[PDB]
Amino acid sequence: GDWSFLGNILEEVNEHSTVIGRVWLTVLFIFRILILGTAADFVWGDEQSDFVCNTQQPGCENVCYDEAFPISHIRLWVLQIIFVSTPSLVYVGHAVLLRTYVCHIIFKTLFEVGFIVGHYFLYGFRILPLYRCSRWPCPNVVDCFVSRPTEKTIFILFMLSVASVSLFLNILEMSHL
Amino acid sequence: GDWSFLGNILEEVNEHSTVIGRVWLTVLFIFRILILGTAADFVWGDEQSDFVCNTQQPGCENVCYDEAFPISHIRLWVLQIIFVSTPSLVYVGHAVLLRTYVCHIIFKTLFEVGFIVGHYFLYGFRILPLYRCSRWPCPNVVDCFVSRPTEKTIFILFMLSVASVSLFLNILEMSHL
Amino acid sequence: GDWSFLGNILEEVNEHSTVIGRVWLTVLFIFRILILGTAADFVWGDEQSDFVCNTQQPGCENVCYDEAFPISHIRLWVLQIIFVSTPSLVYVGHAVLLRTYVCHIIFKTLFEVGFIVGHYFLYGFRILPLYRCSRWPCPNVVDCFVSRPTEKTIFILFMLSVASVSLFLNILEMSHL
Amino acid sequence: GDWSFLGNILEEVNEHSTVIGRVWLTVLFIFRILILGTAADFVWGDEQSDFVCNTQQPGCENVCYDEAFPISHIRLWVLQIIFVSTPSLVYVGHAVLLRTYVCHIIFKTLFEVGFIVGHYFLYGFRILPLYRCSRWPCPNVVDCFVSRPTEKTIFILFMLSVASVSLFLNILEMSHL
Amino acid sequence: GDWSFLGNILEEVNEHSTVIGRVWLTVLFIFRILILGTAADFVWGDEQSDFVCNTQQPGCENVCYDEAFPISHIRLWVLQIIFVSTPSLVYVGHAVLLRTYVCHIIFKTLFEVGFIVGHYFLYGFRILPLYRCSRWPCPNVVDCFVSRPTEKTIFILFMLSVASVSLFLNILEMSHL
Amino acid sequence: GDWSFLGNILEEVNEHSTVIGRVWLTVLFIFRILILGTAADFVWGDEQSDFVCNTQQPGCENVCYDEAFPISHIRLWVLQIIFVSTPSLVYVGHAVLLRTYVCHIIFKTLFEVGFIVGHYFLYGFRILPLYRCSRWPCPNVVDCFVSRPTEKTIFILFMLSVASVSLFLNILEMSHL
Amino acid sequence: GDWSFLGNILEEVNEHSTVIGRVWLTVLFIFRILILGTAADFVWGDEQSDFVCNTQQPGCENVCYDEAFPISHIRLWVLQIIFVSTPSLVYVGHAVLLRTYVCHIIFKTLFEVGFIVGHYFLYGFRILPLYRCSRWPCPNVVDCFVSRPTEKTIFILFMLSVASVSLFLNILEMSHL
Amino acid sequence: GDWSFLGNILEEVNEHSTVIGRVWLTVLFIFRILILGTAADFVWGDEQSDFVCNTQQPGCENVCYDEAFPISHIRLWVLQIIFVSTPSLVYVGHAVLLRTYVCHIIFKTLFEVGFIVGHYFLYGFRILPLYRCSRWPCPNVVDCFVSRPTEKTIFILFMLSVASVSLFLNILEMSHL
Amino acid sequence: GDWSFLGNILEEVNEHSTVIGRVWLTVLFIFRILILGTAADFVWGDEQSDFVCNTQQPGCENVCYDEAFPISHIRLWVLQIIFVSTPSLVYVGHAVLLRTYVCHIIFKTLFEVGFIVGHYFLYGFRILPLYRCSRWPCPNVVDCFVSRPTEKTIFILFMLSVASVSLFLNILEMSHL
Amino acid sequence: GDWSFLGNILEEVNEHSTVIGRVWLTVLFIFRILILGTAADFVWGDEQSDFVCNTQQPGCENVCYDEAFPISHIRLWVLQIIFVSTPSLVYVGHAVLLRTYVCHIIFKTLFEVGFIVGHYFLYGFRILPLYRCSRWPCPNVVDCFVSRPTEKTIFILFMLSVASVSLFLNILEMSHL
Amino acid sequence: GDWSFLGNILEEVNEHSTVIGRVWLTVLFIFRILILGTAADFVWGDEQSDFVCNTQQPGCENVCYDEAFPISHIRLWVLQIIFVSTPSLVYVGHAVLLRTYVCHIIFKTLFEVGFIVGHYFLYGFRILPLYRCSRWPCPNVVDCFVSRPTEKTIFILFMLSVASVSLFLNILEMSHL
Repeated sequence: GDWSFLGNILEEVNEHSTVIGRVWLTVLFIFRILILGTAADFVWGDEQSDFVCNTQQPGCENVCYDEAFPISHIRLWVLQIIFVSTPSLVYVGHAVLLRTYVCHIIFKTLFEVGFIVGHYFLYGFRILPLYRCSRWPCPNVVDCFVSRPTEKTIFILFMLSVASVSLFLNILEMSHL
Repeated sequence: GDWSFLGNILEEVNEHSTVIGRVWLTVLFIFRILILGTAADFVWGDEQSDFVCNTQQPGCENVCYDEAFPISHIRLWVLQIIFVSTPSLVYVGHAVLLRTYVCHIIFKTLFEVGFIVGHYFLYGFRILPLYRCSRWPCPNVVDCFVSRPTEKTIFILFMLSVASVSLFLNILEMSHL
Repeated sequence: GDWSFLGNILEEVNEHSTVIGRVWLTVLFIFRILILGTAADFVWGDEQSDFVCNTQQPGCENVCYDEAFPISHIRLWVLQIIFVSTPSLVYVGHAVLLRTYVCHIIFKTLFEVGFIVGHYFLYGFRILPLYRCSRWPCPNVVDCFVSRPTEKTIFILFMLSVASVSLFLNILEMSHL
Repeated sequence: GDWSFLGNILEEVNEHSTVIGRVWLTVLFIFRILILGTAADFVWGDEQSDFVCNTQQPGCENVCYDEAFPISHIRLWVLQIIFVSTPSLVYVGHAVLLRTYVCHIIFKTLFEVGFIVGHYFLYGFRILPLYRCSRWPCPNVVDCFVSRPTEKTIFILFMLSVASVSLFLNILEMSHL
Repeated sequence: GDWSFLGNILEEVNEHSTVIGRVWLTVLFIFRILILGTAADFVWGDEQSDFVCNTQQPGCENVCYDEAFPISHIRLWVLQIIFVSTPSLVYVGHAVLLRTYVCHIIFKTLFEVGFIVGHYFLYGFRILPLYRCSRWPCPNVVDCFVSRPTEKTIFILFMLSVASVSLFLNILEMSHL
Repeated sequence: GDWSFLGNILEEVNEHSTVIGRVWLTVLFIFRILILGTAADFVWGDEQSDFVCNTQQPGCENVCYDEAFPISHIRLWVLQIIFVSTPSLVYVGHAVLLRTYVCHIIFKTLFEVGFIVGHYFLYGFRILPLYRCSRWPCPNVVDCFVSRPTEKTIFILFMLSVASVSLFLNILEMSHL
Repeated sequence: GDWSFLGNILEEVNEHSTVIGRVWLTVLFIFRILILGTAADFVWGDEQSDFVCNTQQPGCENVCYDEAFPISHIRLWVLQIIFVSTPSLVYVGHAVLLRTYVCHIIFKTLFEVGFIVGHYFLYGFRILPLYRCSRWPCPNVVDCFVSRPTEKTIFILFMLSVASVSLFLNILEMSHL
Repeated sequence: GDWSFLGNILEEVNEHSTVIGRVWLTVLFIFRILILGTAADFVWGDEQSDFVCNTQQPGCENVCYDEAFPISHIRLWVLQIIFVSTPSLVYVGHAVLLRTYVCHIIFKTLFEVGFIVGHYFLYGFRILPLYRCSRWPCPNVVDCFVSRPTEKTIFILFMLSVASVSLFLNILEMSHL
Repeated sequence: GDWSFLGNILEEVNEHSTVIGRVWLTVLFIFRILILGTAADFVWGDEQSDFVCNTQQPGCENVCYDEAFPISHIRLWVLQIIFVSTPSLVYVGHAVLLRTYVCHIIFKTLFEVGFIVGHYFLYGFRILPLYRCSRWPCPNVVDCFVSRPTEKTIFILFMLSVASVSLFLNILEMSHL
Repeated sequence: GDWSFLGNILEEVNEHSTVIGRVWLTVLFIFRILILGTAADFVWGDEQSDFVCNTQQPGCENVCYDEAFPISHIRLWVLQIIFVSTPSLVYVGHAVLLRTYVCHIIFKTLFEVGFIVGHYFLYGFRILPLYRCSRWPCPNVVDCFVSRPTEKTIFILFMLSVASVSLFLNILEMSHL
Repeated sequence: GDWSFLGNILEEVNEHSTVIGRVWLTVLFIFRILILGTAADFVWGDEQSDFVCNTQQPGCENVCYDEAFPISHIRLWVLQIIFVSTPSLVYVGHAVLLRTYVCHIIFKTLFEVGFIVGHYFLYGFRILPLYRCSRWPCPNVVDCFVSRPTEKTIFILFMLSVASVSLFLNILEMSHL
């Protein structure tokens, strides 16, 4: 994706970040961005094309998809990566002080916590192959099916553990400093 | 997208911009461009492919789509990002004075206001899954359906709040300076 | 698109161009190229896929498309951007004198005028959703339909106004110098 | 396309090439490569998808396509651009003498002549929308249809005139030097 | 893929890595990444589109695919390349000592062993064209078919031998140092 | 149809019927029965098969047919022929007196009047090719089409005039006797 | 139908039947048989062909039909006409005494009562256009639709009133004799 | 068809008809009825099923059929056979005098003349395979096709010559008597 | 069906048959023939048309039907009615003695017993809607479905009870005489 | 078919016909009528339904059928049976003299000769499975296929031999008498 | 079928036939005609409709059917019943002598033998569900499938045994007389 400029700015930040902070930044780039672009994008690229429902109603398919997946997991992770990354960028902008660092890491922690709990609220880290829905065009609660469920929950769990690791790094850095 | 050259020129501008102006430029790149290219493009990429209407008339589908979405939200945001960004480029061109800065920020403010109000006029920040249309080939006001409505209104609201934030930054910078 | 090398050469030209000429070059890159690649390409990318005609004849669709759109608007704009840009490149090649500058700007003006009038001749800046055609495989003047007509005429008008602005810049620079 | 490395090497050649030779190199990059990648690729990208023939035989379509277009025009132009460009690369390799220059330009001239005459032999610079073919699976000389014929012959003619211009440049440079 | 930044960091590591370690890093980039992106991606890009099963049930296809391929081989290799590469990045981060080197190479060895044995557990390096499955929507153990089985097992075997070579390099480096 | 037994009984009645009554009985057999069986049956035999509506909803077609034609015209005429014929059969049963004859002819007159006015109430002797309906599965008042409308209204008018002739015969016989 | 022989035997019975009994026999032949063969047969002849359900499951349609209509109304009326008619045939067989007549008419009465109440039990004289069913292949209680519902309930009501009339005739004959 | 009773009555008439009148009655039964039922019915039985039009509009087919064939030729001949036959039946009814015979034959002559001229008015004894129609749902005068045109015009001509023969017989009988 | 001649011969037999034998003959005609022709024929007339199986294999449907129903129940009943009826015809042929009567009734009894037990062997008086079959073209024991199962088992049971009644009549006549 | 009345009249003729003439009449009824109705009708009943041509043009099928079979063989035989039979009917009409008999048999002979030679002219007693046709909607002489060719030529040959036998009988009767 | 007249003539023959000959005539009517019309006709009525072959070639189906079944078994039995019955009709014609009887029975015997052996030659009393054919449009010996194979071979065997019984009757009558 169009990640060159952000990568440039964050690589500039890597000079001023703490050693643990460098580890966190590398966790971000190596895992969240690389996996999201390289692997996840191809997984979810056929999220709606292969979402075949049972009824031959015309509109039930995309409506029931929308209900099942209000926002796609990739989108939520793009927003999450950006939101969690942004405090670091704000801090370098100030640098280009310690209280600012504490505030920015706390923001990262709180936003990433908000994202893992919101994601759990929408889907509890376990896509199921089946979704029975009852939107208006869909008659009598038709059962619709999902594409690559297992692989999608694998990446969900993976990225959730990555976010938990980022939280561990941030709070341990906090208590440390 | 083909954003390398623009990014280069605006990064050159970042030297001369005010600190708040740097914050605004970063808001632009980090959120509007990155989200528009990375996330929104994949969302709207199946905007017409999955716009299934109910009638089996041949031409009703694309006509009713066109009526529903005269111009796609992504396109409007590409034009908006470019138009709002352009005054900054004009200012650096002059630099490569204070009155010029005031004029350019006022232009940014007014254009971005024009875009949020025009966008609201076309669609009031809430895509609905259903659109009943009555174009000529479409007989007897057939009801047609939209793809990923919820996710699209989420990005609409998101980018609308981002534009409101850009307006806050610009007017606070104005009153400040 | 494969615009890096051209951008490099024209950015080299930006050193020797006049201040108004720099404004023109920026108008070119910021609007014509960026919009053509970023926005227009996705618009016209489903120009033939979604061009559904009414008859169930096998060959009427693509023939009637070809008659309706002899050359796609994007193609004409790629050729126009290249042709209008080329005199500047010729001038830098000479630089790497005033009469040469006058000749090159006149060429730009005349070619861009030729393109706006040719484009108007083919389509008068207003795509209509309907096109009745009478090619040989198409029997009895079947009515065929177009994809995203409104959005396409919006970009047509937009780029036409951009070309008119480029003409204003070039002739005002001429009278100026 | 993957033209960065070639562009680098030829840009290195541009230092040692004659002024007319620089004009030729720019003609190459600005027109043949940029148009082939930016415009032609999207034109021919639906060359077989939209090649609908009349019979409901299973295999007639792709066979008759293959007969009609033994090799695609884009492919022939990729090979032509590479073959005609290669002598210049050979010359810089020697540089990194006058007789070598004469031999290389003669090679360019002869190869480009060979390509325009071969292309004319296969198709005489005028794609027609119809192609009646009589391959084995196709029964009783079915008439098949082509996608975007007019636009394709426009680019054919365009690139043919570009090749004629390259021949003019090369032979005038020859007689000159 | 989005491998530029990782490549930059690992190329920086290549200065501090041992000569055998440089050989290992080159094995990684030249074979695993280049093949995974350049060749494998196009192979598996039609993994579900062309996975045609026999029944005309609506949902059996994607469910049975998911059972057959819980996670795609490409995804597992992206995760494997990243996981095995990460210890090197951790080591350079420390550098930017010998015990650290030993720990990192042991981690690489153990993770890559874990990946080859896990991959064997899921699929024993031999995709078969047929997969009979008995998920709920699939009635009476329908036999479903796979796309490009032979080519996929060829790349599986290839990359498995590459991983075995990486293990040889790592353990020989270990015993050596 | 299974009209042999009824014909036998009515032919037995023809001995006792009045001369005008014989004319009426012959009008019945020659026109109403013969046309209903021989001609009308083949007309209405494709009444629902060829009732193609516009929407691709599954159930709209037969529902909208049912609304349009609650009972088929043939059925109503079978019931009408039987009901109007029955008084004659009752009279022969009594024969096998004058007051009975008067009562039976009055019954015939009143029932046939009831049938022509009821038929007019349902459809006013003019089937139109189009019927817009708004039943529940049919969305947004889809327009559905009818098979052989003109021929059906021709037979409707024909049989209506035949019933009017039967009324003329019955009342003139009444006033006569 | 194959009603000639039965009609012959019952016509032979008409000599020995009571005058009211002749009226009943004529009610039978004129209405139940003639309508069942002439009119009803064409109505129910497309009972399953046009029974379109909503789901695209393969087997839901005919299963749900079977549940909705365990036995077709025509079949039940063929069995009813035969069963109610049979006592008369038994009586003529004895003739070819008064107690026998009483027993046979009582049998007719009781069987016809049994048929009207059984028919009401299966369907309460009112076919509805919709039938939601939940058989095994039908998933999530799909709603299926019926052909010519209104006309079918009209004939149901008609024949039910005819059976009530036959009961009136039989019991009044009983009390009379 | 249900021609037994009519045949019985006309066979009864054959006793009282003149010798030439017997020849006419036999012409009627042997040719018009036998051919209409035995041969023509199977010809026109697929008149609408195989009436395939070119457009993929839903309703154009049956509408354009209706316009092309307002009433089917068989129907017109059933009505014609009945109308022309009826005067004979009226005459036997009177018999069961010479002036009556003259009036009835004149009626036969005039009605049959009316039918041949009306039939010519609708279709001039020459069905063509093609019928371009322009009803409302049919867009842009689509060309529709007819089933068994040649065979249908053969029977049309045949029966027209038979009617001309009946006219010859009737008028020669007239002048004779 | 073509039952007139057989009915004639058996009606001739009815003169010589015993009173109980007349009752049996009437049971035959009134129930087995009339129901088989009038009702059952329409039931089984869509036995294969609506036998939809689940797989999209081409040949599985009719093969699995054939396995499920080796011979249709109607056919078996036509053969049974003929075989059981034939001894009576043989006896009249002899008449046109008592030992012959005993032999013929015993034959009727034994054949009808053979038919009820054979029918039970093939299908145990209970058609189920589902039939899983494993013929060669059918892959992996696909489950296929049957049309009107309930109604078919109702007629099966009905006719089985009728055959049991015929056996009761025959053996009671035997013991009687 | 509706052959009862004709059969009655010809059976009446059988009294007055010569012994050889009775043999001819029986040849007619036993073979031509019985086979035409009983066997041929079911053969040709799917003459157009199963006439599948190769092109996916809409109208080529029925047009090419019409060209291939201008009039169906059954129709020609119905007309032939009627025309050849009619002279006998004319003769009985005269009877109800010897010169009349000679004239009628000569007419039979000449008409039947005309029919066998006309039939040969249209099709030379050998239907082939393939018919390449070049009507207007059919493009480039598509090859179309016929249903049950072998069986149809078997009946053609059969009936041709029957007509030759009728000619033998008629001319031998002539020379005899 | 149209068997009334033949039945009349053969019933007239039954007076003059020998007692064993009456048994043979009854075997004919009761079994061959009744089964052929009543049962077999419905079996073979879907002989080509449900003959689904595997290839998606357009013409392979009906061609391969024709090869598999040159003439349908029903047709062969109609011809056989007529041919074997005809000698009896010839004999009554003579009656209306003993040597004639012997000649006619010998003809019956020889023709029926010819038919059973010809039928065996075409198909050896065992329809198989599969028929691999290699006609021209059918490519690479595709395997096609047959409808109701088992039931068809059951009737084949049945009627073959009936013909063997007719042969037994005829030759035993011969030796007897």
